Amino acid sequence: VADLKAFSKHIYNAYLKNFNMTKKKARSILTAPFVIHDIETLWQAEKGLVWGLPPYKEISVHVFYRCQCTTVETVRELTEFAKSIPSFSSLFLNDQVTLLKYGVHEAIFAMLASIVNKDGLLVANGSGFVTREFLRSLRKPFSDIIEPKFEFAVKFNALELDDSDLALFIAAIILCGDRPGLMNVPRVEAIQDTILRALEFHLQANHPDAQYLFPKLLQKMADLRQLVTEHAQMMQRIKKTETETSLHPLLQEIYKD
Amino acid sequence: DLKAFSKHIYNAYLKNFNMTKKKARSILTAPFVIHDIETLWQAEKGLVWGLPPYKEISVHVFYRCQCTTVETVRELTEFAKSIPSFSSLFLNDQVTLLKYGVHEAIFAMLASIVNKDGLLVANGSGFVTREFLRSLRKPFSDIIEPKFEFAVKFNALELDDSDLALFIAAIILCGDRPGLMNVPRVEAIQDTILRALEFHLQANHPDAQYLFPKLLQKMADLRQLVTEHAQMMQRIKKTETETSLHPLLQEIYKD
Ligand SMILES: O=C(Nc1ccccc1C(=O)O)c1cccc(S(=O)(=O)N2CCc3ccccc3C2)c1
Ligand SMILES: O=C(Nc1ccccc1C(=O)O)c1cccc(S(=O)(=O)N2CCc3ccccc3C2)c1
Repeated sequence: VADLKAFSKHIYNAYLKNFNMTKKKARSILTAPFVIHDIETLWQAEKGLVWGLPPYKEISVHVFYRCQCTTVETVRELTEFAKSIPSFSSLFLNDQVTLLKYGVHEAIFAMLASIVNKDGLLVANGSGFVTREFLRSLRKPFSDIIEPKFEFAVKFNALELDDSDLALFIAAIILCGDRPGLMNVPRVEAIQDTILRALEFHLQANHPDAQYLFPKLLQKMADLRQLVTEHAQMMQRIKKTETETSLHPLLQEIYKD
Repeated sequence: DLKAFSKHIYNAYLKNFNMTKKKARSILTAPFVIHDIETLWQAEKGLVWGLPPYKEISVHVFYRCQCTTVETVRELTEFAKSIPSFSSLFLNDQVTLLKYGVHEAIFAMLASIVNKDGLLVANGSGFVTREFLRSLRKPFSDIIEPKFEFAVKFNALELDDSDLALFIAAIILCGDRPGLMNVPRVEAIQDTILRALEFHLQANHPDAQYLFPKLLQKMADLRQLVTEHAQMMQRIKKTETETSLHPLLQEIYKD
């Protein structure tokens, strides 16, 4: 219980040091950003009011490129976050990459819930708010990509986790010993079990009255697996049917499996 | 900007490697001499030094080479990370560079702990004789011999630690590695290292002609060396099935 109070605080610092957008910062904004709800307001957002990119093609593809850019920026933040966990950094560099490779999207979808409400999501570091309605209005198969992440984000936010809960949840997602090609599995498993025990102790103190919060959270991790799988499946469809669209090499690398 | 860069790398080098060429040369000019089974046994029992379960002598030496190789991969990983431009690459690119670079780097650094007669082991405490390494049974005797051949020809160039620092950095930040994600960037960093190395060789070795191009040729030689090493490790994995290879080395010899 004592080594676990310490551990949790250490991770919460790695979290606060490395992510530009916390749930605390986001909730206070969501309760002014510039609302992007159509082409005119998107054009206005670009021209200064909110914001290099691959050459212009069309609006649904443009949004698709901005999602990729945001995804990459978050992979960096997550990379720096993980490295800030001493036990992570003491793994072999090839194992670090394996964990990140299979972990990042699950983590990204987990953190998305922080910047989301029923109506849309905060973009460009809180400067803008893209409406969910506008994202459904994009042509197929681009409209299909973001919609399930929303569905998930609403159900997730109902658990009312704060940044210190998320810190440990994210760390658990990344330091997960079931990843294929993992070199030193027992070690990764050991570190995970510590994170999970820490998370669980932390949930008791931080949420005294919330029942079943820990097992519900574990189920959320299973859900994120299904989410990422379904994401990968859709990116295959874009790579095949939308050959004119281009995918950032780092995402190509991740989606490869 | 190149005087600065070189000094920065020389610090990463001195901070990260336990055995420099200066430290080695002064020892090689007392370590405990391992030249046979009795002196190997004596070296183990305290006089010099977990491992995989005992099998036989040629395999034991083979396990100690693996252990040393792994420890150096760590030192090299920390060394490279100590280059800001390296650390600013994507983590998957860092791993690619290290994957294909380390063995070339290891064989380059080996020359520092080697003379005609043998090599310094266990952080300078011991000296294993070349003769004893030839005396090991096949295919284990074949593994180390070419690295020696290379190390003698290499030491003739009389490089100091500050030359090696930049040479190693060049070996690692090499943009010709397969599966490299951001090639132009890696190439840009390399060219800086190579320009630095070249400027540094003029100042550090005013009279040595053709030292820079000869060094470039040494990098091509190391490629051939590593290729031939990989080929031999395939033979041990296939014919010596009872022998075990460290998982990290299994990863590197794969592709
Ligand atoms: O909707 C989003 N962003 C935007 C939407 C509209 C306009 C601008 C942006 C932006 O973030 O710049 C948005 C943000 C964060 C996350 C997401 S997502 O739906 O979780 N995302 C992550 C993985 C991924 C990988 C490849 C392609 C698309 C995606 C989609 C969307
Ligand atoms: O000769 C050496 N080591 C020893 C030999 C005898 C006894 C002890 C040691 C020791 O290093 O402790 C030795 C040291 C450092 C390097 C080398 S090596 O020949 O460059 N080495 C590196 C790659 C590799 C990978 C897998 C298997 C073998 C090898 C061969 C040998």
